[PDB]
Amino acid sequence: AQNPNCNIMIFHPTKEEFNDFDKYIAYMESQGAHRAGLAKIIPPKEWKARETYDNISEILIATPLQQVASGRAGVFTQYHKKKKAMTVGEYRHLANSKKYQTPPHQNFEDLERKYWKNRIYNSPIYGADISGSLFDENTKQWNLGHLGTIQDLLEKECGVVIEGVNTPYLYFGMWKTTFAWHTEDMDLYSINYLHLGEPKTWYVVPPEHGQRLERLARELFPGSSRGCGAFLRHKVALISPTVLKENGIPFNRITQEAGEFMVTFPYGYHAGFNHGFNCAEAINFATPRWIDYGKMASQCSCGEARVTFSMDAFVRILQPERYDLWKRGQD
Ligand SMILES: O=C(O)CNC(=O)C(=O)O
Ligand SMILES: [Mg+2]
Ligand code: NI
Ligand SMILES: [Zn+2]
Repeated sequence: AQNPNCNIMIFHPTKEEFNDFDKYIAYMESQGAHRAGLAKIIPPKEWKARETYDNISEILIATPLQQVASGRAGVFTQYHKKKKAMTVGEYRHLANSKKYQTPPHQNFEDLERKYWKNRIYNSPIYGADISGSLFDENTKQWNLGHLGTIQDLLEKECGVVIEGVNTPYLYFGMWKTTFAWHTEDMDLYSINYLHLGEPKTWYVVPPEHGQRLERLARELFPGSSRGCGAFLRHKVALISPTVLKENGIPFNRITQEAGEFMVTFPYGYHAGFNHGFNCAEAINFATPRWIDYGKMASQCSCGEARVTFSMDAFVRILQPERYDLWKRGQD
């Protein structure tokens, strides 16, 4: 078995290897990358996502989210308070302000220590989940707006034609902005490209051990667990690496820098934080190996998780027994 310790692997494809996305994902899996839940892909030196980032300031963040924390430093939830719209240029200035800017630090490890010590005492503002793309249309390799769609994958594997679309999302981050512990909708893959700015630190649990994280989370968030049998689908709970180590939960961590891709694999729980002003682009995707994970994915039916139009078909076809209850949660 390849990668039996479930380490995060880093890949350096050549320009030739970067042509066929599906093939390269399958190669990474052949080397055991999926066992970690997360992989880094450094693009060939010839490649670029677009020519410059000099003209992005007029993109609108229609609903910036202030991430307010409750709990203790290592075990907390966050809720998202909606703020007034602002442009990317206004958000960048905000991120760089004395109130929100990254503090002085020695290295990534010192910054990680400061994040876990101090996150809860601040409420950073995140521009998340903005439909759109920063890939130049002429970028033909690993262009996250030109991937094969999950609807087409389901149709190719299973023969059923379904409605729905699959488009990318932009994320504009600042120091301390936080992504809570989650797997993807329907335990899909994700791919994330850090277009510009400061790094993003990731934490991940191997898919084969995801239920260990879920059992810890039910212990640590006992009211939330009683409210919903899949509350991590709400994407609000944080647990620090120190707490994970104290409870024996297997995980790994890595820092993504600008110009790098990360892939999350089916049922790989992940969480993380931004180091400073940045912009990432991410999308879900599927492969043949996902289908079995999609069929087994947990679902939130309490009403909190509320998701895209396109998840309807996935539930309906892959999980027909769960469909009625899940749809009630959506309505
Ligand atoms: O970058 C973020 O805030 C969150 N991204 C992801 O969870 C991802 O790409 O799957
Ligand atoms: Mg612009
Ligand atoms: Ni994710
Ligand atoms: Zn729920």
